[PDB]
Amino acid sequence: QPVGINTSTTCCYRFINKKIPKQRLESYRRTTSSHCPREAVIFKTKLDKEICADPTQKWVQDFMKHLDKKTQTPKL
Amino acid sequence: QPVGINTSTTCCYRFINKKIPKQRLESYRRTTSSHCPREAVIFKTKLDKEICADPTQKWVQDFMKHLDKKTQTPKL
Repeated sequence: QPVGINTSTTCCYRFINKKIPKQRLESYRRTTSSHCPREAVIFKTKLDKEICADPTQKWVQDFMKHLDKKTQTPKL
Repeated sequence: QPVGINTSTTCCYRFINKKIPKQRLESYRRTTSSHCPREAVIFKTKLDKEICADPTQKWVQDFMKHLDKKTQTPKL
C-alpha cells in the first residue's frame, strides 16, 4: 500500500507485487526531473524487456537502491 | 565507471561534462547493464543531451539523491 501525499499520488501504470533476481534485470528509466509530484518509472528486464512502477513496492525499493550502486564515476 | 581517464575506457564512458544542478529534464534512467560495472544515472535533457553519470560526480550524486523522491514503486 503507499508512499504518497495521499493514496494515489503517482504518474505511470500497469504493474504487480513481487518479481525475483534469478539471473537478470538491469536498468531503470524514470521520467522528467521536474513535471510530476513524482514523475514515473520503467524497469528493463529478463532478456531486455520493460515494466513500470508506482506507489508501494519493496522489490523496486531495493532495485532503486541496488541499481544505484553497481559502479561509480565522473565522465568515465 | 569511478574517477577515469583515456578517450573512453570502461563499460559506459560517453556524456563527459558541465551541468552543476537539477532544475529541469526529459527523463532519467539508472543502469543499462544486467552484467558489468557498466552503469550510471543517464540523464535525458530539455532540448537534449543524454548523459551516463553516478557515485564520484557529485552533481549526479545529489541528482539521484534529489530526485529519488520523485517517481515510485508498485501495487500494495
